[PDB]
This record gives sequence, C-alpha cells and structure tokens, in this order.
Amino acid sequence: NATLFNKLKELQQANAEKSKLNDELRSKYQIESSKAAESAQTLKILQE
Amino acid sequence: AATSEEILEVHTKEHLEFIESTEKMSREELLKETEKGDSVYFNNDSYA
Amino acid sequence: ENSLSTTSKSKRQVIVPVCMPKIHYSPLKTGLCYDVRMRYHAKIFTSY
Repeated sequence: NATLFNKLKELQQANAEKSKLNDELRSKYQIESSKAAESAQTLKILQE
Repeated sequence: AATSEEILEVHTKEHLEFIESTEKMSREELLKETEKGDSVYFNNDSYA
Repeated sequence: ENSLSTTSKSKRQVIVPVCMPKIHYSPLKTGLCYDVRMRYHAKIFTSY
C-alpha cells in the first residue's frame, strides 16, 4: 500500500508541475509571437 | 494577413470591434466569452 | 523490308516554323499555401 501510494503521489505531482511548465512556455510563445508578426509585416512592405 | 478593409466587406463593424477587443482580455473574461458562445473558444493569441 | 520504301535523296523544304506551344495548363505547377503562424492559436486547458 505504501509503495503504490508513493507512486500515485509522485505521478500526481509530476502532472501538477508540467502544466506550470506548459503555461510558462505559452507566455514566452506569445511574447515571441508579437515580434514575429511585426517582422513579417515589415518584410511584406519591403516586398511591395 | 487580411486587412480591415477586405474583412469589413462581408462582416460588420460590431463583430470586428468584438474580435479586436478580445485580443488583450483577462483570463476569466476570455473564459466567460468562451462559455458565452455556441461551441467556441477564444484566446489571448487569437486575433492575428 | 517494305516494297513501299520511299527513295528520294533531297532535303525536304520546311513547312511550318517552331513556335511556343499554345497550351495553358500543366507546364505550370500547383500552388500551396501554408504558414506556421496559424499554429499560434491554441486552447486554454481550463476544466481539468
């Protein structure tokens, strides 16, 4: 019972922290996204 | 991407102001408008 | 082999000139549209 419960709680804790890591990557994703869009628009005006 | 001029040809002003306002909302405001509409979901990273 | 067997050693006079072929389908390619900037828009994991 002790070993199975420790495995369960460790798996639950990993599932808890991975969402936080994913949210951090999402925030960095959005911050990169705005500058990516601006660079693309400037390339379009150069193209025109 | 599509400019405003070509996208107002078939869509209205009010819908464009709605989607333009929903870019920089909160977390809970985006969740409330997600549950408001019929099987949709909004995002911070949704407008562009 | 054949009894038909045409026999005339003389340069045949030119009849038509070589021009650009009057077709407008398939020396060309097929257009593709794709960008990774559509992969910005994702869902907010909210329920569980």
